[PDB]
Amino acid sequence: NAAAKQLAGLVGKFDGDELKAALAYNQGEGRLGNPQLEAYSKGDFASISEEGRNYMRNLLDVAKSPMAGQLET
Amino acid sequence: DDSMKSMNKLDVIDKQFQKRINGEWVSTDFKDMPVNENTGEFKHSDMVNYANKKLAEIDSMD
Repeated sequence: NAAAKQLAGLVGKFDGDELKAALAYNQGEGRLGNPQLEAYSKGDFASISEEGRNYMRNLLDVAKSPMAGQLET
Repeated sequence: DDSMKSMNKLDVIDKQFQKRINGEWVSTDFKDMPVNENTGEFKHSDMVNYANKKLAEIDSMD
C-alpha cells in the first residue's frame, strides 16, 4: 500500500503520464535521476540510461503517456 | 561581431533544423550546436530571428 501510494503520487505529481512515474520510481526522484525525469520531458531521448530507457520500455502497456507512443520510435 | 556571430549561428540553426524537417528527434528547443568556436553562445534571440528571416527568405524565393 505504501508503494502504491508513492506510485499514485508519481502519477499525480507529474501528469496523466504513467511512464514518467515508472521512470521516476526506478531511477530515483531527485538524485542522479532528477535530470532524467526532466530529460524525459523533452522526448524519450538518450539523456536516459541503460536501466532507465529499457525499464521504461518494458511498461509499454497501460498507459497512456505521449512518450509511450513516442518511446518507440 | 554580432553580424558574424548571427550569420554563423543562423546557418548552424538552419542546418540542424533541416535535419529535423527531413529526419526526426533533433531537439531544436534552445540547446543546439555551439561548438563552432566562432558561433559561440546561442542567445534566445537567434531562433526568433531565424524564423523571421527564413520566413521572409521563403517569401522572396522564385
